[PDB]
Amino acid sequence: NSSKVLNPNVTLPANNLLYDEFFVSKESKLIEDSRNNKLTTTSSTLTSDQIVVTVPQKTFIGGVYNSTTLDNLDYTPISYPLDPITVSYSFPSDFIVDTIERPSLSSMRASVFKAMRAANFSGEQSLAFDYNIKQFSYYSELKIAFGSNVNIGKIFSIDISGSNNKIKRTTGVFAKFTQKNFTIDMDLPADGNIFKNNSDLALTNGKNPVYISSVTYGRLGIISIESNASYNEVNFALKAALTAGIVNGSLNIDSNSKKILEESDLSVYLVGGRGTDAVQVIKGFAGFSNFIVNGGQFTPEAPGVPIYFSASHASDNSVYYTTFTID
Ligand SMILES: [Ca+2]
Ligand code: NA
Repeated sequence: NSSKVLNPNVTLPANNLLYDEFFVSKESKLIEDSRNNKLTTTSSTLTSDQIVVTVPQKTFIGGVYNSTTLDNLDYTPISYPLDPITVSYSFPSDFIVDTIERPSLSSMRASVFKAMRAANFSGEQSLAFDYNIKQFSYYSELKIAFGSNVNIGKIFSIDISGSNNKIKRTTGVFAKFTQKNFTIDMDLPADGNIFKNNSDLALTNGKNPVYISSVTYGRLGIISIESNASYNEVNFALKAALTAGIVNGSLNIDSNSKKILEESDLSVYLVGGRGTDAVQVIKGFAGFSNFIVNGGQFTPEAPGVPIYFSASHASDNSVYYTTFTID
């Protein structure tokens, strides 16, 4: 009859939307190999189809939400029954397929455990973090790292309304850094309509339904640094932390870089920290260091958590995205 999609366009007060620098780890490269074997990206316009997890209990493959309710963390569900889904797990060294009869958080967890147990693993996990680094001046620019128009002030419990959106120190740097275990991808619906009773699609008119069609597991951080050191000094120090050796539980970072980060105003949004399924926001280098140091091997019992996801429109199965623009 007709397919309507709503894909947000968000203007940011940045001069550039693309990361200044980035590093891709072997494991993340190999996962994409497995995905492929089996977008506008300019400084002034950037399409984002990856959304960092903000509501862990609702972020499971096959979940269906009103797309206009994601940015404020409401995630209003659309609860009509779904057809069973077919999902593929792309690992660094394997590709595993499963069927989930009734998409739910518990069903995803059970499927993940089964896939982790079945998967072939080759060589040793390197534990290197991927990282993506960008200078910033306004806290709203961190929406880039989250991949969507989230409320940065509420996530980080900071007042950035009005003139407080601007950093107070000389230099601002943020980064997104990840250790990826695997990516789950949902097959397109067999009959073109995710709903078990296809006529329920028409009942979702006006509810802007999107379904979670890809979920990546691992651990993730988004760090914000405000410092009176220079961009090059902060950026070097940040990379030194992210790439430092870990010896008997100690981050073997050079002393000057540690001092820069300790002296800075440093917050990290963490998904997949040890012990918790919740997201955490920490302040200070010590908590950042602890997260890096304890980022260990993935196992079936400790597979990480959902760290980011993609969604698709139920009307036509196209990918849901945010377009970021400058000015
Ligand atoms: Ca159907
Ligand atoms: Na390094």
